Amino acid sequence: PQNYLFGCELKADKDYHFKVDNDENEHQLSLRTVSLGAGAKDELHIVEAEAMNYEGSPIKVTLATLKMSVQPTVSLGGFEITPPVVLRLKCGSGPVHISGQHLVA
Amino acid sequence: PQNYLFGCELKADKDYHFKVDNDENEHQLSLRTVSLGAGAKDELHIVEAEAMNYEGSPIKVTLATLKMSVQPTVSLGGFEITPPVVLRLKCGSGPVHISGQHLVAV
Amino acid sequence: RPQNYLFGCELKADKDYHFKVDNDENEHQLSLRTVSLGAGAKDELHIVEAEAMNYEGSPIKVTLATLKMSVQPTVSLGGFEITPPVVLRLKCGSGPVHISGQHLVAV
Amino acid sequence: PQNYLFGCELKADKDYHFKVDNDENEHQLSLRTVSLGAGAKDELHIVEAEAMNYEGSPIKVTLATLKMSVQPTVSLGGFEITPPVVLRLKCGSGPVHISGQHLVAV
Amino acid sequence: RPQNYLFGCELKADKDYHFKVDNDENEHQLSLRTVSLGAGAKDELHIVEAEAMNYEGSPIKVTLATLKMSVQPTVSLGGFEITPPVVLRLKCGSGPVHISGQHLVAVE
Ligand SMILES: [Co+2]
Ligand SMILES: [Co+2]
Ligand SMILES: [Co+2]
Ligand SMILES: [Co+2]
Ligand SMILES: [Co+2]
Repeated sequence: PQNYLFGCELKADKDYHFKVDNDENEHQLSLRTVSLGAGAKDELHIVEAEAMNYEGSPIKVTLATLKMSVQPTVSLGGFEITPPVVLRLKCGSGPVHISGQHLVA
Repeated sequence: PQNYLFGCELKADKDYHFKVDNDENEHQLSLRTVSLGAGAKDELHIVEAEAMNYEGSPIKVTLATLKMSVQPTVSLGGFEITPPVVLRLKCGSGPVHISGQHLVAV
Repeated sequence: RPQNYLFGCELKADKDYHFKVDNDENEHQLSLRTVSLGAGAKDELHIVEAEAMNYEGSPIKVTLATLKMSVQPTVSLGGFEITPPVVLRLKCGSGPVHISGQHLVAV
Repeated sequence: PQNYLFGCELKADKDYHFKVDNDENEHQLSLRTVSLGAGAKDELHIVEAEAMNYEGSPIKVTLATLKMSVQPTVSLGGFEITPPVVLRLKCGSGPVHISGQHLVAV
Repeated sequence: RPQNYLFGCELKADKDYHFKVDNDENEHQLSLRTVSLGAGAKDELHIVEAEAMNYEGSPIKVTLATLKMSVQPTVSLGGFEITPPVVLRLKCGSGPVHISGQHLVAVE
């Protein structure tokens, strides 16, 4: 597939909606790293993703639990998710950075 | 191969059974991360998966050992398991979250 | 796609694990995923080794992971495939140490 | 596809440009690890990559947050990016090292 | 699918590792999996580097991992493939540091 860089920043009041325009193209979001930004203090941060499960209902899943003094970056190794996907902070002020690839076949 | 989002929550008194209707061989659970929940205490948490070995018997294996002050998240990198699978906390009260993909072959 | 079965074992000082497959027409691989310390392990260094054949036709020993409860209780290997036979053991530390992975069989 | 080793060192005010090559081959940069170098201090380091998004515009993303006393190395597992790519330290003085593979389809 | 053999080496301030082959280098890949501090390693910074050919055809040195016993004694590289010849060495620290991985061989 074609491969484009993806990223976003999450905050307590800022989520991210990944949606792709309808067309003759199949899209995947492949998540790589979740990293705490400066401004996360030392509070617990939990990042969640919401998208469709196999049985056709939205589910919310926890991608990572981070804390600056313990584990500031988690590497997901290319966690692919079919859009639409919402990414949000379940707790923590943020910022939390997300990186990955937007794959198009 | 279609790809759907998967996750579950585990607690001391709550496991998770991943099962599929008919063609178990066309389905794979691909585990990504095991994460401690908000509200988990700082005790040792150990997560276990139970599924079939080649010899045809269920076996119990340890997926991850976590502790809030040391390692609150473990990334498994797409550990595929053929259903049925049971996921449970062997140790700790949780909540512990698991995320991954439910992959379906065509 | 190969068939995929679950694999795991527990290691202790003086308790290793021999993974071997019976003869057949198929190709087998052991794909190692995680190494994790178990409850009650001493908070000391644990070193896990794997033994299997090298390219030159001799069994060799390699270190898969170094773990310690208060620092790094789990290491994820990401699917380290090894052709059987494989012997897994603790080179040091009390254990218990758990290993998980997949037994892949291509027909 | 041919496989070549790639690496760079980043510092404050010292970034890296992985440039479109002057050939008609297909190229990918696949990032493997980001690691703090000797002499890096214990401040937060944030490493960023800039490259083209799906819509055609350049974007800046965070690859890793590192701190010597907590997490001196992050493994990305083969994060492929299409050139051109700029790698830089957003925060921290470094040195920070990046390693990976230059993949070429000829 | 390539033949898949086990690979490992030990590094020390004392000792590096040269991975080389006598036949066609392009049929071989070293796929690195883990870098781990050994028993006997102290708590100083350890930095492991690899040296191998870049696209332009000259040798380049890269850092594979930075380890410290009290912080991060093992780094998993997830199958970092390199074409021989390759040299692995400690740039910093006295070790021992162990490396494990796969030696992959293309079948003609
Ligand atoms: Co919203
Ligand atoms: Co049950
Ligand atoms: Co034995
Ligand atoms: Co510049
Ligand atoms: Co030498």
